[PDB]
Amino acid sequence: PVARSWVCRKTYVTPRRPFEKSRLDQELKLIGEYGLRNKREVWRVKFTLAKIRKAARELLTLDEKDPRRLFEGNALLRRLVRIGVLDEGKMKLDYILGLKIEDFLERRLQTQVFKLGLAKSIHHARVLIRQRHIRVRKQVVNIPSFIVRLDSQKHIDFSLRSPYGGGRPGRVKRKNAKKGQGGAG
Amino acid sequence: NDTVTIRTRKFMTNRLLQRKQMVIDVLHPGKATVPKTEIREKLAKMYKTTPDVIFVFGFRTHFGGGKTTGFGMIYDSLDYAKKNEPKHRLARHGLYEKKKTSRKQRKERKNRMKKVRGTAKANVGAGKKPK
Amino acid sequence: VHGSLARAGKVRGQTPKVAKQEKKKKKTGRAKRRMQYNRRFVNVVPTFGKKKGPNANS
Amino acid sequence: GKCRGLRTARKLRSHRRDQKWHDKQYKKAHLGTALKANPFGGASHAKGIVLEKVGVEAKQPNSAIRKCVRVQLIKNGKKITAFVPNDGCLNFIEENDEVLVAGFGRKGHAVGDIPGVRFKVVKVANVSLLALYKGKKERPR
Amino acid sequence: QAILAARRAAAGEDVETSKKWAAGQNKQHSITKNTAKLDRETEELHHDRVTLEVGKVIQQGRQSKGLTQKDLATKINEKPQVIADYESGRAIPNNQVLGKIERAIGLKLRGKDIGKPIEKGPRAK
RNA sequence: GGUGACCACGGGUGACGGGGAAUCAGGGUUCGAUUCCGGAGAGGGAGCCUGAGAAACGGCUACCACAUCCAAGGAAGGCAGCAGGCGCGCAAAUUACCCACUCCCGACCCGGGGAGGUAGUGACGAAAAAUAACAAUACAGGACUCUUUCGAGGCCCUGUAAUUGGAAUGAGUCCACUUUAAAUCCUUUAACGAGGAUCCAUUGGAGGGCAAGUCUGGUGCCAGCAGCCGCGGUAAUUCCAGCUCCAA
Ligand SMILES: [Mg+2]
Ligand SMILES: [Mg+2]
Ligand SMILES: [Mg+2]
Ligand SMILES: [Mg+2]
Ligand SMILES: [Mg+2]
Ligand SMILES: [Mg+2]
Ligand SMILES: [Mg+2]
Repeated sequence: PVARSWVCRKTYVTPRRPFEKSRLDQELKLIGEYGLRNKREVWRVKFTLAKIRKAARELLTLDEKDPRRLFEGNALLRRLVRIGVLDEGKMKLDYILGLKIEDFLERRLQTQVFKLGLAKSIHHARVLIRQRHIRVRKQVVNIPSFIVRLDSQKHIDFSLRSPYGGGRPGRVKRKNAKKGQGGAG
Repeated sequence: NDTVTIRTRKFMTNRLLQRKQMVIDVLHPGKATVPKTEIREKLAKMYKTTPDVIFVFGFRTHFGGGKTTGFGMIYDSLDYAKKNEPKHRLARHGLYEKKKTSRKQRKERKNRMKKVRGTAKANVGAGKKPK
Repeated sequence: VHGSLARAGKVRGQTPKVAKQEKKKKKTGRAKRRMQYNRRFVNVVPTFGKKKGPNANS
Repeated sequence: GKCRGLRTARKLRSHRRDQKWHDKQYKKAHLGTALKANPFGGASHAKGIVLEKVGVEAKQPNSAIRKCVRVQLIKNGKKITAFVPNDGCLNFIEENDEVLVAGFGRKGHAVGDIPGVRFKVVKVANVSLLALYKGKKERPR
Repeated sequence: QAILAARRAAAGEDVETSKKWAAGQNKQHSITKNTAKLDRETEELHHDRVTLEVGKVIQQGRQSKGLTQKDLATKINEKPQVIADYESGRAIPNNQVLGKIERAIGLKLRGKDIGKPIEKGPRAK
């Protein structure tokens, strides 16, 4: 009677034990030195890491020579190297377990723009991302949690419409410019 | 028009529907969404066709402006177009009239003429006095 | 009833009425997540005090 | 010890389902009689009409009176006493009006110094008690 | 300060986070003393106390605002008795206590200058 | 004769079954009225005509139970269909538009379709993500710190955080375009649109578990708090207030 999907899931996992000093300080350093909004983002990214760890664990507990094991291991490796979280020289599944959260956070476009130095003060970089002044390879994207792929790391440039790529200066520019032309002549 | 271009893809020819089907995408870097009429004009001029048998709709823009993609519909004759083409597009650029009462008045009229039986005079008379 | 219910809210009756004075609107969101982190992690006070507060009135 | 044959699942299952009852929680959940003894009929909150404002003293190590109220339910109109937790809400509530009495919080069981009451009063006539206390919304005089 | 600028410049690598005495607690009156030298200290045997000139400052302060001891005590969130002592002149002066008294009172008894016609400037400069 | 302690029979079931849902070391435990499938019902029974197919109910007949109009002589009912009412309750949306899509029905390009689609209501729920950034101003206040005051930075606190101080902006009016059956929205996109950028984030705590107050002022086993330990009779770290910290 309805042509809808209902296909949805939570993108994050809550902490089991609330109010531990150590975890609180850990997430606080991660967010603050990573310029996140709230620790829901930290939970989501750690949840993604946990899911991939779960898949890798299942794959390792599966015997070698399994066509599905080989196929899925290679697929996981290729998608990680395509992401950039994996070095091309480490194609072994156990290495995936040794991976940690912070480098997955590095692949966030909000961090990558600051790393490229295109937008300083990583909080300012993220605010500029929300200000959609960047432009991806063929598009203008406003998503701080955007993950870059290896091919697109070098495809990050300011949007033409922003007063940082092409022209078209902003509305405070227009206002104060007309103000100056109305005050002097 | 100074910097506005049109590109076409997945372009195929056919004759049983006496038309050619392709998907078209339009670039307008610092411009709003492009009205359909001059796209019709551009495709007519670049396809050496009359600017009247081209029908276009479903125009949506990729995020951030510039690229805008949609479906283009070129026939060979507005005659065969009239034969096989949905009416509401002809309603958009007015060639086919479309003006009727809503389905509610239609249905109540239907029930009214259903109430009376047999007699043509009263059946059509169910719309004369009961309007 | 014993009628000793006359004292309901008595302390609410007796409390003096002092209000919320104006104060600069605190930042929210990532801005709120910024400055306490700045105040809690990268800060090296040159005094002792047996690991006091960030609200430090030791 | 315990049975450990391979062709014995029936004995194990029957014995476990026998011994399953001897815990309070499952028995009260599956007997049915506990659901019937629950005035709420299993609901989380209930509509009720206020009958009389009662003050009941607390236990011995504490020294106070507690402003509660005997409330008549609408469904299956038995009478139950519901506590109102706040400084002066007892004055906010008057006689003979609707109240969305909810559970006290610990599954049909007395709480704290209060003896014998398992119900707290919230949502008096449609404005919520908390909104009255904070003055967020007032009485609809 | 320079080191934060360098750490920003150290976007590529490095950088350490170390916390502080701080990060979570609340204590609500400050020891001005290091509490460590006092432990190491055995030689000196005297505590300065506060100058009565400051007490005069507080008194004229209160009068010009016209608040009793108790009212300013409620304001600074401390006992009336600590105010009464600080006017009396014993006071074993505490930097944060007299600092909050400075924030309350127009005069800047805090600092080397005994008083300021306005503490740190009117509407803070 | 048949079945039965391998639980027959009987009783309850707040039982429509299954695909599956929640939880997740494994094992298991609960939930599946509900869009898919099957079954059943169309107020409760009962009997039928036609029809290939009905024990049909937006078909008929009888009874019961409700229940409409009635010149009192009769006639007509079945929303567990779409809405939408009443009632019932803690608890549940609009008596909106459209056959354009999906498919169905019919003699059939051409008609119909409260199927269905669109919109409205909609902190059920889930995804993303606003509530500020940049730079300098710098200046003060500290047991600051490094020479022993003078100078600087290897630091903290607030404050001009202020002409900063001009840069970029969305939240909103708001051009058309787009979209769409027609609209709506989102996406484009001009004109406006931010310095307490007052265009304002709240909800609960701050003795233990459990993160956070030996603050102050009130109250004085009182009010009250308190999931549980317990707190509260004058000096309350537990109530009521202001301040400040913690939590999401
Ligand atoms: Mg069910
Ligand atoms: Mg079904
Ligand atoms: Mg037939
Ligand atoms: Mg039937
Ligand atoms: Mg039937
Ligand atoms: Mg805001
Ligand atoms: Mg507190």
